Amino acid sequence: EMPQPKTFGELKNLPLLNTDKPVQALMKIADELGEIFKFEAPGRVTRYLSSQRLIKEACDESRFDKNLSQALKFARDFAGDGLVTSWTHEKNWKKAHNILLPSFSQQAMKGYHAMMVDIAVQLVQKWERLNADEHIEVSEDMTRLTLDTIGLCGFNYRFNSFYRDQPHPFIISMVRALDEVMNKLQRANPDDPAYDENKRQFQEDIKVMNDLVDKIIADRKARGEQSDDLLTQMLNGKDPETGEPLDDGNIRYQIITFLFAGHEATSGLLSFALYFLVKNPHVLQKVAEEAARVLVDPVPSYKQVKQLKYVGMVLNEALRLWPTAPAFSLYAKEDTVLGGEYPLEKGDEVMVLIPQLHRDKTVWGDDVEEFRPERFENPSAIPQHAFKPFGNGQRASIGQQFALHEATLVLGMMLKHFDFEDHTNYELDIKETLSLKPKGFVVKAKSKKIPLGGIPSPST
Amino acid sequence: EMPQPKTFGELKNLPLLNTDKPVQALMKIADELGEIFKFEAPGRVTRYLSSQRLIKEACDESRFDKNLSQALKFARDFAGDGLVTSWTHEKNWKKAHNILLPSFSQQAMKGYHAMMVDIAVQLVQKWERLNADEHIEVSEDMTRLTLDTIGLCGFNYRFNSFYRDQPHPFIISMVRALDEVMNKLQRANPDDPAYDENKRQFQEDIKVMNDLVDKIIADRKARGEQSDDLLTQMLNGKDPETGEPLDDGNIRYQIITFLFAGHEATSGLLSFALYFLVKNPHVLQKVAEEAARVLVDPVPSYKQVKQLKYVGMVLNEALRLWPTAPAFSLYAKEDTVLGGEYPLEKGDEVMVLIPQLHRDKTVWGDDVEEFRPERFENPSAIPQHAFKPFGNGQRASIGQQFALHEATLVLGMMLKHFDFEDHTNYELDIKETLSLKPKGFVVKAKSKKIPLGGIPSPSTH
Amino acid sequence: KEMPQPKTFGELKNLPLLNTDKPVQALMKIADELGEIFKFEAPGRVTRYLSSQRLIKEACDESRFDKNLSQALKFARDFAGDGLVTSWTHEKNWKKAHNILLPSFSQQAMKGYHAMMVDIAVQLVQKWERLNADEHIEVSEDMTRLTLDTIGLCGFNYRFNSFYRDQPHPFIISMVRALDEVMNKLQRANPAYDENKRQFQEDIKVMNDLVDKIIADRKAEQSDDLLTQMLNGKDPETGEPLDDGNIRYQIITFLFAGHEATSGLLSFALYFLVKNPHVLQKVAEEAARVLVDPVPSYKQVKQLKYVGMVLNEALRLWPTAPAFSLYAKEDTVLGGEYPLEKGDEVMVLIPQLHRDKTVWGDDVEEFRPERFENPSAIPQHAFKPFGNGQRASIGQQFALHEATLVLGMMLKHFDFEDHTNYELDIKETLSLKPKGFVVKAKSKKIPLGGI
Ligand code: HEM
Ligand code: HEM
Ligand code: HEM
Repeated sequence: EMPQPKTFGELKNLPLLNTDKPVQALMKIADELGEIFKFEAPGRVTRYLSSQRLIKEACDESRFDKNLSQALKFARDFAGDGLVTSWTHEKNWKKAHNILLPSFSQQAMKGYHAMMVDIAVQLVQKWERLNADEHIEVSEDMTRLTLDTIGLCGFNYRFNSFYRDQPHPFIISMVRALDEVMNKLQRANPDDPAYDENKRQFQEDIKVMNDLVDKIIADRKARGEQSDDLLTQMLNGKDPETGEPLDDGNIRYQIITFLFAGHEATSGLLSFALYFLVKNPHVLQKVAEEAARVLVDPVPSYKQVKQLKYVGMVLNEALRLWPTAPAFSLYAKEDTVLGGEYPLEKGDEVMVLIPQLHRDKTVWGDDVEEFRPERFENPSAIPQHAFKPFGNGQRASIGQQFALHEATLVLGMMLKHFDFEDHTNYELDIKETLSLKPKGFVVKAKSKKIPLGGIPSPST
Repeated sequence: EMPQPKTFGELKNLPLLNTDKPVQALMKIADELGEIFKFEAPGRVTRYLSSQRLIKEACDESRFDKNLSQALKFARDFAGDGLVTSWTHEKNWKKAHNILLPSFSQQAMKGYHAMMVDIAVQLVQKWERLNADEHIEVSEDMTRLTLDTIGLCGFNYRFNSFYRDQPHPFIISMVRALDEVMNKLQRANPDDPAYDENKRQFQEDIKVMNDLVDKIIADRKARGEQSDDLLTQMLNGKDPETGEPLDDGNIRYQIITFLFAGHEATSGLLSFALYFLVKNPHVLQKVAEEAARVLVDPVPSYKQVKQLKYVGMVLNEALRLWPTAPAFSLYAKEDTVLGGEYPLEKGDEVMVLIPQLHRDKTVWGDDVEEFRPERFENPSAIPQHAFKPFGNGQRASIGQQFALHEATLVLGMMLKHFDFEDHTNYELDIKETLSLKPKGFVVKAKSKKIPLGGIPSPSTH
Repeated sequence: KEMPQPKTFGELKNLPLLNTDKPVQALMKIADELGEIFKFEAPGRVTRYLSSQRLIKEACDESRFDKNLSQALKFARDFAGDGLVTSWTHEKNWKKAHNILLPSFSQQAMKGYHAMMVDIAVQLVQKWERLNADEHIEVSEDMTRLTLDTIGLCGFNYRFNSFYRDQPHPFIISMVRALDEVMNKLQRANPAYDENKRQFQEDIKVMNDLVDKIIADRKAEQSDDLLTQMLNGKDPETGEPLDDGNIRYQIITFLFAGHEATSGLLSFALYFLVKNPHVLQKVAEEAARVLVDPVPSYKQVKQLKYVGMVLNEALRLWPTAPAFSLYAKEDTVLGGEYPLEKGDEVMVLIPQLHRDKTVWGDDVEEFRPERFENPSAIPQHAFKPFGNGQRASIGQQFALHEATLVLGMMLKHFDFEDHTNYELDIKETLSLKPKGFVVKAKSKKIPLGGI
């Protein structure tokens, strides 16, 4: 039968995930045990998949469907039946999926671009205005950007994260709420009243999110619709098949969903990308060279951002080593046998462990640990389902091209305007929060003295 | 601040004991961390003492009283407020203890002796009757003996375990009930539906125990009392302090208690004792000689058992290395400070780790891992609180003299009648069930062809 | 000099201290540590708990203070509405119902209730007479059967028939579950929780379904009782009767208040007797002497003086509706040292009042019905199991008559054995009841029913 990691009496495998770095623990277990292993808790079993061979079968949508893991179930407390936390079969999924998909089309992306630039220009300028002693808090600043961008592009709301030294009230609540969700996974006795304090913070944090989301609808029926964005679509889009728009309840869920999904992974990507570049200076130089070659105007155009092909590779290779939404969950639609060896009773759950897929030697070669954006040079070469940072099928990220457009534009501007220094020789430390993010990653920027508008850099 | 083993987030230390050898695990942790360490589980905290100097302070009854371990608290589900599972200040503790204590004194042993011999004879003739290729399964047989022995001596009930090749229906429930107790300890969230089958099985096995017990109690009050034994005392004895006898509810818990406590630990002792003899041939020889020197009659006399001095020393040394009831809990009566450095608030719990106390080199020498009965040649030399296989103070084992008489009788008889071969070269594997017992221990006996009670040895036909 | 106050836990304030299923007994332990008064805070609310006669005397001044709905009572409003228990003094339906309903709870009214009370009491004694020798009694379970059936019949001519059911009546499982839920709301910072409102809602429909059946069938009248008064009675002051919505509320209110506290009292009283044989001997002699006929009369029950004393003395130690709330009508100072602003709440902790030594002596924990021999020698506001003023129990005479007749009959017809050596364990459900109190009853073999 299936291998299984260390067991602990009545608790079975449960205590192994009672750590702050659970995905990383699972990665180490996949290394010991191979492509598939059973994971048991009291009353629950899942199987963890780490090989292209098996993950390919799981990605067959006639045999498997999206499952909501415990984390997604918990997240429903604030995100309800928004796109991320719905079952496929729930009415609001196909309904919302159909209405909002055109908001991440080709034509819609060109419309987000000028606003993306507005936030990116703020980041650059912040770093141009640091004093000589000061360093950069990479992950902190990348989060200021990814939020402000989804806020602005999607809902025409300005969080103004760069006008605040502490993160925005809304984003402190959201992260706390996400942390609480990570915690609930670790609680054997959630009834225990020692968690009453947590239960209270969660409920106040959810109230905060919901007050903003109400203030955002205030801005919009008040605005008199200059704007033409995701919110516009939420409110006025009618489902082709059902002919009705989303009701106000779902709309509130989707706004929250897009604010949480739209910033965190993308923020981890930028941080990791910057981390790999300082640790690989020849790769940094090749990126900086592309940025100077391509970004020849004071602000990047949409077409230019598409031309940054090597930056795209750097981003995909960062997503290869550390996908910032590192696992997703499936369930067998009907009885089925997997890999010709493992029967699954209908309803049984599997877990795609994406970092391990991306380290599967029988598809990426023996090179897997080395950061080499050049693997993505001829895309066609890479087998189907060997690379899945954005999930699978109809339940794949609706936010993919947006994330990649945002990250590419930003990273390109960064390397256009700064050289970077790993002044503390940082040792990688990966915090887990439903996402991966480097923790405590700091760098120093040396300005390349290049103007943003007509306005000169601090060469003044 | 105080040492503490590996932690697991919100589970704290709990998973370190989700093994089926938890006490042995605590011994390893003891060796790494020293004489005191803190142990946390969801919602509780105890501290594990392993040195004579700290334990000696915990055994001061003015400062510390018996605490119900998490194991005993669960045991109440079938043992109620019987003697083992009651708090000192529960009304039925003092009451039962006064009423029953004289039934367990050394004087009282003369009156159990014949019935002990009855069961011991059955063991010897079992082994006398094995075929040549067969072997003895030591723990399994010692359990048969010790259960049947307390059954008969205590309540005049014959389990007839030597008439069965798989244990009495009542035993299997009692063992399963005890396994569920073990498991209950391992759960972070009892009341999780995953455990609902376990809970329905506990209830059934508790019905089985109470079934038998109610039969006995009815058969006695109805069947007019030919015997004079524990149950007689329970039904007729009046507590001097109050003038009140025990109530039928509490009698049912007491019978269960004596059935459960009155065998497992004693069974382990004999099994370990035999193991140490077959691993130490010179000791085995000295024991076999005492046996043949002292046990001159066809069946042992009470006087004779008391003269098996070296056999006694052998048993104490087996208890020193592997005390078969290995831990007990205490709680601080008032605020106090342990060893001049550890403050304890009122009600803070400590655990005595007897296997580690019994290895405290400051108190025993460097010898500690070596099996020498001869340590016990001069009792006076052993320091106070160094040796505590039977617990402490007024909450120490009521069963002490019973156990030692049975084991002394039985081991003396085994060595008179047999030689013993470690034919598999057994590597010690210790099973844990709130007690310690050798697991998978087997030997072959070579009959000495000596008659028992006038019946020719069945190996000499 | 700040008011004493037990430990806080930040934003949850004092609330984690009452995360237990014995919260009143918890409050009692706190009043022992901090004394006659303390602040208690929870998110959004604050009271002060009063334990001394010195203060409670003042809190009972109706010109200075008025009944307050505690949080528990407020939650109860979902099913109890503006019924007599759950309504503010100033709500129109309080004084209105109060005036309409009061006469039908007078001592004179008791004569009329007596025959019905007997029909339930007889059923109790018979159940115990009809046990097989091995069997025992679950005291509080059987007392609830009696108290529920009694208010059902006296109040509404409705037969729950609880002694013909092995298991409690559907209505009363819902009611107990409704109360359990009110209890649980109390220990949540916020009432995520929508999930558990559904069960609460099913239980309230069940309660209402029965009430509506009772009211419809009565409108389509041989009976003359509470529901008759509610339906035909007019308020002298206003000249209008209660409306159908309030009547639904009053019935539910009488069913929940009319059975639980009366039941706890009877269990507690039996508990104190089996624990105090000299007192048991004494009641027994009275019951035997006064209850000369198989079926007791009103006259006879009034003559059970010592039984009455036994009941008050059990209410002293364990008053079964153990607290009530007041608010300050105007700015006032309490005890000449505690300023209170208008609107400020206090909570009378009755069990602690009842243990105040400056008023009761050093004797307070002992069970001594002879305390109540000379009732004029009891200071004012030292004894308050029935609340205070115009917002005091309308049910007080009903309960005591019912408990007096029943306890007297039990002692007439049985001897009782504390066969398990029961150790007191008190369960809270907005009330106090012994939990798992069992006894054995040896019949004195005196007939109730002919041959
Ligand atoms: C590096 C950036 C991102 C990564 C790695 C990422 C990854 C993923 C993954 C793995 C899923 C599927 C989860 C599952 O199977 O349960 C997903 C779903 C989703 N993503 Fe993202 N995402 C990113 C950026 C974004 C952005 C920027 C948005 C929105 C602006 C977004 C919105 C969503 C939504 C709405 C879904 C749910 C879609 C559905 O199942 O119908 N994502 N993403
Ligand atoms: C080698 C054999 C035995 C050992 C090592 C042993 C050990 C112990 C220990 C350590 C305790 C104290 C437990 C604690 O403090 O929580 C104890 C208590 C007890 N033992 Fe034993 N015992 C043995 C034999 C027996 C036998 C044969 C019986 C009955 C027939 C028995 C009955 C009891 C009882 C009733 C208690 C609880 C006494 C009280 O607290 O009043 N024991 N024993
Ligand atoms: C031992 C028996 C009883 C006790 C200890 C008891 C106790 C109390 C207490 C303390 C209050 C006042 C609560 C507050 O001020 O917030 C009260 C009010 C009340 N009681 Fe009782 N009671 C008993 C029996 C009964 C019975 C048998 C009934 C009905 C048949 C009843 C009906 C009521 C009602 C309706 C109120 C509220 C009336 C109003 O405030 O106008 N009680 N009771």
